[PDB]
Amino acid sequence: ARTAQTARK
Amino acid sequence: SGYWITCCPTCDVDINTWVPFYSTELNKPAMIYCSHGDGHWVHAQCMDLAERTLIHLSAGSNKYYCNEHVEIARA
Ligand SMILES: [Zn+2]
Ligand SMILES: [Zn+2]
Repeated sequence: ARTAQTARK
Repeated sequence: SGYWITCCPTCDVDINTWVPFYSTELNKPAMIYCSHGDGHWVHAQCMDLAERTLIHLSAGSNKYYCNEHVEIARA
């Protein structure tokens, strides 16, 4: 699913 | 639309009070796309998604349906 703010820092 | 919508009737994300929760958040709430109808964005926290579930959702191509719409999608 498309998401926002789910990338590992 | 953006990060600061009221995403559902119980949405508790507010630009005047938000703080990070998920380990991937810094200054903006994590969101996920619901594929019902024309599609819409919801805050992951407002859906009560655990971090593990959110990460699995973000890593795959499966469609997501939010808590208000998933019963309709599975019917
Ligand atoms: Zn919300
Ligand atoms: Zn929905």
